[PDB]
Amino acid sequence: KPASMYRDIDKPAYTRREYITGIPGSKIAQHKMGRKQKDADDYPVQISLIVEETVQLRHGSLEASRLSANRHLIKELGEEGDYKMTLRKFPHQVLRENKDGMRAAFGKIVGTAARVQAGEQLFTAYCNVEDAEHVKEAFRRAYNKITPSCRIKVERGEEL
Amino acid sequence: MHALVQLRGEVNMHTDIQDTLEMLNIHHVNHCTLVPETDAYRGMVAKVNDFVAFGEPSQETLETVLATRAEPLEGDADVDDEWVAEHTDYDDISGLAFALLSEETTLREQGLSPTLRLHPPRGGHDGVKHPVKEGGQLGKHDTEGIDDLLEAMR
Amino acid sequence: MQMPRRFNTYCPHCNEHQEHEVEKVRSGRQTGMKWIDRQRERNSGIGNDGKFSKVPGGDKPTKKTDLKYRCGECGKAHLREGWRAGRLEFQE
Amino acid sequence: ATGPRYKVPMRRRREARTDYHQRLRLLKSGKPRLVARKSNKHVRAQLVTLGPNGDDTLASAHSSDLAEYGWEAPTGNMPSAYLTGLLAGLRAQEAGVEEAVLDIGLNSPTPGSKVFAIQEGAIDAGLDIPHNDDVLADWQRTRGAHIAEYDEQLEEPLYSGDFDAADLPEHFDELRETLLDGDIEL
Amino acid sequence: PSSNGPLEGTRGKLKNKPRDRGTSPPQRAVEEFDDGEKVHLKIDPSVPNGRFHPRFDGQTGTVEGKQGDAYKVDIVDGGKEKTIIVTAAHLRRQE
RNA sequence: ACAGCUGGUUCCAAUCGAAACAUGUCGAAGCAUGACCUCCGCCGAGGUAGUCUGUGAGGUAGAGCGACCGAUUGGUCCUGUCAAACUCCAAACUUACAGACGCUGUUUGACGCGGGGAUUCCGGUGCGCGGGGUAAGCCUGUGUACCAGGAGGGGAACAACCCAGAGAUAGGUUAAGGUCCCCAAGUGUGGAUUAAGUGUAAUCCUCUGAAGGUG
RNA sequence: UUGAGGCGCCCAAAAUGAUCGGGACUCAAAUCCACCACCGAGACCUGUCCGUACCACUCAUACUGGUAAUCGAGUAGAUUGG
RNA sequence: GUUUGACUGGGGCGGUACGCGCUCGAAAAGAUAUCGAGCGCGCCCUAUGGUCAUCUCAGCCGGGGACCCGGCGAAGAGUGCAAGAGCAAAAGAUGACUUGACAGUGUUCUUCCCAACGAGGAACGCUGACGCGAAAGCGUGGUCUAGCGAACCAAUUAGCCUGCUUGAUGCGGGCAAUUGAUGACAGAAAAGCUACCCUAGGGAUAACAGAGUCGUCACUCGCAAGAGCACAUAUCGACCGAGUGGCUUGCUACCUCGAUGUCGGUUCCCUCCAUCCUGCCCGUGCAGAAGCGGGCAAGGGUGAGGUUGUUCGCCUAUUA
RNA sequence: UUAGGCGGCCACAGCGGUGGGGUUGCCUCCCGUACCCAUCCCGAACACGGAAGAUAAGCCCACCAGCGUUCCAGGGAGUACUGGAGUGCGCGAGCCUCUGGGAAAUCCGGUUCGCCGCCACC
Ligand SMILES: [Cl-]
Ligand SMILES: [Cl-]
Ligand SMILES: [Cl-]
Ligand SMILES: [Cl-]
Ligand SMILES: [Cl-]
Ligand SMILES: [Cl-]
Ligand SMILES: [K+]
Ligand SMILES: [Mg+2]
Ligand SMILES: [Mg+2]
Ligand SMILES: [Mg+2]
Ligand SMILES: [Mg+2]
Ligand SMILES: [Mg+2]
Ligand SMILES: [Mg+2]
Ligand SMILES: [Mg+2]
Ligand SMILES: [Mg+2]
Ligand SMILES: [Mg+2]
Ligand SMILES: [Mg+2]
Ligand SMILES: [Mg+2]
Ligand SMILES: [Mg+2]
Ligand SMILES: [Mg+2]
Ligand SMILES: [Mg+2]
Ligand SMILES: [Mg+2]
Ligand SMILES: [Mg+2]
Ligand SMILES: [Mg+2]
Ligand SMILES: [Mg+2]
Ligand SMILES: [Mg+2]
Ligand SMILES: [Mg+2]
Ligand SMILES: [Mg+2]
Ligand SMILES: [Mg+2]
Ligand SMILES: [Mg+2]
Ligand SMILES: [Mg+2]
Ligand SMILES: [Mg+2]
Ligand SMILES: [Mg+2]
Ligand SMILES: [Mg+2]
Ligand SMILES: [Mg+2]
Ligand SMILES: [Mg+2]
Ligand code: NA
Ligand code: NA
Ligand code: NA
Ligand code: NA
Ligand code: NA
Ligand code: NA
Ligand code: NA
Ligand code: NA
Ligand code: NA
Ligand code: NA
Ligand code: NA
Ligand code: NA
Ligand code: NA
Ligand code: NA
Ligand code: NA
Ligand code: NA
Ligand code: NA
Ligand code: NA
Ligand code: NA
Ligand code: NA
Ligand code: NA
Ligand code: NA
Ligand code: NA
Ligand code: NA
Repeated sequence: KPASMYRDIDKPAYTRREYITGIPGSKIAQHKMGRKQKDADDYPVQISLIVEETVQLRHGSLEASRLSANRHLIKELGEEGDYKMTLRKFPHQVLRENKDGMRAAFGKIVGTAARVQAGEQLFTAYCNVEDAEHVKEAFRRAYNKITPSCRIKVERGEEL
Repeated sequence: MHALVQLRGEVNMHTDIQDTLEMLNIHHVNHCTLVPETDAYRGMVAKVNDFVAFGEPSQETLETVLATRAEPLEGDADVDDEWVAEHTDYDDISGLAFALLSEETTLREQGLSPTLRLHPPRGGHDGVKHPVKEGGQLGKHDTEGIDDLLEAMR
Repeated sequence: MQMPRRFNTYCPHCNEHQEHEVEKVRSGRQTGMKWIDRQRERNSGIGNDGKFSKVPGGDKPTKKTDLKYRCGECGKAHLREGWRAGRLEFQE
Repeated sequence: ATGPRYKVPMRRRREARTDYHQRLRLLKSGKPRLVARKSNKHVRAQLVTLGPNGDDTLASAHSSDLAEYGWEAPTGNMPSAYLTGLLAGLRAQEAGVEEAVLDIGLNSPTPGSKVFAIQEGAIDAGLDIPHNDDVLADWQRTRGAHIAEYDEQLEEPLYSGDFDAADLPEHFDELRETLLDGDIEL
Repeated sequence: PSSNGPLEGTRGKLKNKPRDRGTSPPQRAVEEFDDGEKVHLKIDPSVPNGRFHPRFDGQTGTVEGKQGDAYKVDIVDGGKEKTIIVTAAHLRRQE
């Protein structure tokens, strides 16, 4: 199913699990990556991937983008490189599909998506000055898998 | 005291806004009225803000418009110094204008129509799709700004 | 539900509270001499008999209470509004 | 106390002094309240009316100001209670008060208790108050006979200070008689 | 509405803020009003009896006599004149 | 024959001027009763479409949840997220009443009362707020203005987009929009960008153009 | 070396004859910032007249005079003169 | 001889949004639709009703998942049943007493906002008689919002009125009210087929074509995991993301029901390019030959047969 | 108000903590069961009778802010949202300008350890 079907925020918030059953599990494997035993403050460089447009990102997209980003960090810094990446959003919004025609149209439950407002941090990675260009590359690959245009922003980091 | 001129027509305008203009004695486009600066009147002009031009005119400008467009409660009669003198509590147009500006009286109290039926703006106005700060003619005006309009609608 | 066979309550006849006895209204037998009985015979003929060709309706899931409240001293009964009750058993 | 959602009782409920459910029912009569209250040593009676900023006491009597009329006995007993009610009732009559409802606060409606004695006193003073005769103590006990018969089992004076040995319910009569008298400085 | 009972859509208006929870003070339940007095109608969530139809919350009527301990307040619902039976517990003096 | 269904129903003008909704209905292609339109008689001084202020009503937006509730991360307090059927909070705004100003009414009688006569109960579109739906020149609400029943000016044409509400005739000045020609008015002025004929396309079924990329 | 902004370029495939209404336009007849002067409705102003409502006079709803900035569009329909 | 209902993204099947209650939808007054989301009611209770007295609950802790003692504990317990709301010297618990779950008659709100409309419901009175309490006071059933039913007829309750000249008896007719059902729930007594069909109409509403949409379908692009002996990018290419087309399918119900003649085929004309061949090119896992992939490009060509009505597709021999 | 009674507002009053105060005065704790009355068992409580003792509880007075609450300044913020208008921008979801309104979290510093009414009373 194309994202065109779910990317917009044209529907009421639909997250109350006490009134919604049969919700598919999330495909997102992890939210905390790298060295989760270490603190973010232990790093000189902090780069975030910022969403430029308000949208809904299906859990399948979060996984694909997160995967393609962390997979790169692993390939360039090693399975235990000195870095830590975070996917701060969780797919709370439940999605439907009307899969009879328009009669009794209320859709059956098909998935979940995360609502992200423009200007927000979807991903935030923490690394050393050396690995700064590696995290910028992970993010480049990550924004190619989500609907909106993004900004790769260096927050804590002035070895520039 | 501010001068109110309707620059946008009744078609498609909210009924509560249209009724506000009617309470302010304006029933046609280019019709002007003088309104005291009170809390009650302030709310009324703010509501009408988008279909009108308003602001405090200068003594001179008011005198020009009063002389040229003022009318009695009933009839054609020109409102000149003599008329003002023989029917009002003042000696001439200047005295009336000053009183109006200082909010001591009203056109009605002096036996005059509350409405100054202006002429279209000579040279045209700045447009009814944008406010003054955007180059248009709608909303609050400068004293110089109001004067320009009132004089062009002489 | 359960209900006392006898209990103190208002007697509209004596005009004062007294012990009443509650009994379920037993159906009185028909005489077959009422006007409607004569109309049935009179108006029934060849073909359909209009209203007289109709048959007894159905049943509501639960019926209302149909009782007689007898004054224990003057012996005169009175009727009251019934209330829906699946079953009604008297205590004693 | 615990947070924003926490519910703190009304002040007089925390203090455990006012029964608000009983108070409402009392106020429904539209009549003034005959507030009967006790203390370990004294008995107080007040005729209270409703007010915009709080209750208004139009008349009252305390068992202490009983001596002002010739009382030499203790002030936390039956005779004391009746007389304090009568005194309050008499002062109530003077203030234009004709009727009242008995408010006993957090006290118990025990038959023959002191609050009913206060009630009987006020009624005898001239106040019309909804009551029940068989809940009031029999006349002799109000006089203080139960205490005299108690001192009869002497061997040691009931009263520490010297008011008298065998006590006097006759003193009760003298005081009542003094109050029922028209003159009396209220 | 999915139903048409008196309490439909009254979740907000008939619920107390957690701190105003519990038995209300008797003072306002015994208040006395005179014929002609303007009173604001507002159901007190804590007081069960003496209420009016929730649709009238917020109305400001005129006391025009009483029935028993309750008051008879005159209001105008839209364009229609109505008489509302209500106790002091749900009434407040205007101004 | 009957039909709640289709068709048709013939002169002029002046005043007012809808409803396409609610309740009931073997009712949904129909009726009745209300709403709303109109006419007549009565009453006799107030009325309230606007704003301001005062006294009240309210939990939508937003926000937040070591404030309930239920969702929702990780680490050896900290750290990561949410709610149409959550709320410690909380608008704009809507609304009851009153006063004030405004406007209106007392020969144009308002407000209101009583009675006669209807038409109407297929609606539509724009904007704002919506609920459903991948979406629709979709379905179904809501507030408002418009079309319907609204001319004339503009928009190439074009029910509802812009100006504009209009007796006749006449002169004049503007509005929207426009001033190179077609075509009334500038091949106007100061300055800058663009080399793609990008563009010369407010709005839109209608005018596309996206993620991504560009020494 | 790096950050930001403006315009454009690539991404960009459809059926009878291409299009911004057309012609055609490039220091513009495009775009953005300003500004100047004009054209252009039945709107607005103004002369005369008509209708309708109201006022004065009147038997008149016959004349005469006066008022309308706050009268003049209209399907179904109600009312009225011809 | 008749009936065989209505609702409905046409109708039928399914369902009941056909009578009711709650939260949300509902846009912070009121009102508000859909075959909208969550889910309930057609009872049950003599106490699970009423009053009074005494009393305070969940849960946790400490001392001897039963019991006993103490402490913390505004409410998360309990209160018949949905949901939301209310309640702590109580509306909850225990105990005791009691029958107001009473008769009669109203005022008002609701049903039906505004704004007419019945049954039903509720609030608040009065008259009468009672219960409990010291008393104020409480009790018009259950803390509040669902738990309901016309006329005709019958049975039932107490008294009274009345039946054709008149008296007696019988048996009737009536005033007030209770009970008996119509759930299609403001109430008919009610099954189907028609391709043998017929009429009135409707594009108010379906099939076909058109139109809108584009989920489906076709094609493309971005990113490039992966494999391709090593090598992402000769070639193949997942996930995810962005699109174009209007050939399929589905949706919608705008257009036509006083008719725009169906599928497939045929014949004859024009066109599109996302190119199968042919021309000119680039790369190659390009020695050559034969290929594979890509670019420009629509001038021309793209044929004959076997099964099947087939479109499509399978198969044969030819073919650039 | 040198300690009381009835209240209104119902946390600005709650939670927690420190200090001070009572010879025939006040409130209490306190002492005690013949009586009125009382415990499904207990004079514990309720009720009645009373002063040998005490200020340790409670209570009243003075005060502390750590928690909870109320309000105020500055910051967040004229941000978020929003009533009215636009041939303003954007493929579009959406945004911007003008006009009239205007939060919440949180941070920081203050405030708040009740206020008021009637009666009685060295
Ligand atoms: Cl029965
Ligand atoms: Cl006491
Ligand atoms: Cl009501
Ligand atoms: Cl018009
Ligand atoms: Cl060109
Ligand atoms: Cl004529
Ligand atoms: K057809
Ligand atoms: Mg005039
Ligand atoms: Mg000009
Ligand atoms: Mg212009
Ligand atoms: Mg027969
Ligand atoms: Mg005609
Ligand atoms: Mg005419
Ligand atoms: Mg709400
Ligand atoms: Mg929100
Ligand atoms: Mg609203
Ligand atoms: Mg029409
Ligand atoms: Mg020219
Ligand atoms: Mg072009
Ligand atoms: Mg556009
Ligand atoms: Mg007309
Ligand atoms: Mg027949
Ligand atoms: Mg048949
Ligand atoms: Mg049907
Ligand atoms: Mg509402
Ligand atoms: Mg009840
Ligand atoms: Mg029948
Ligand atoms: Mg029966
Ligand atoms: Mg029905
Ligand atoms: Mg109904
Ligand atoms: Mg036919
Ligand atoms: Mg159609
Ligand atoms: Mg043909
Ligand atoms: Mg090509
Ligand atoms: Mg060709
Ligand atoms: Mg001490
Ligand atoms: Na179906
Ligand atoms: Na993207
Ligand atoms: Na016969
Ligand atoms: Na309360
Ligand atoms: Na027929
Ligand atoms: Na309709
Ligand atoms: Na209908
Ligand atoms: Na019909
Ligand atoms: Na006025
Ligand atoms: Na919003
Ligand atoms: Na119109
Ligand atoms: Na045109
Ligand atoms: Na071009
Ligand atoms: Na007409
Ligand atoms: Na039927
Ligand atoms: Na009724
Ligand atoms: Na299609
Ligand atoms: Na498409
Ligand atoms: Na035709
Ligand atoms: Na064919
Ligand atoms: Na070709
Ligand atoms: Na074949
Ligand atoms: Na036992
Ligand atoms: Na002490």
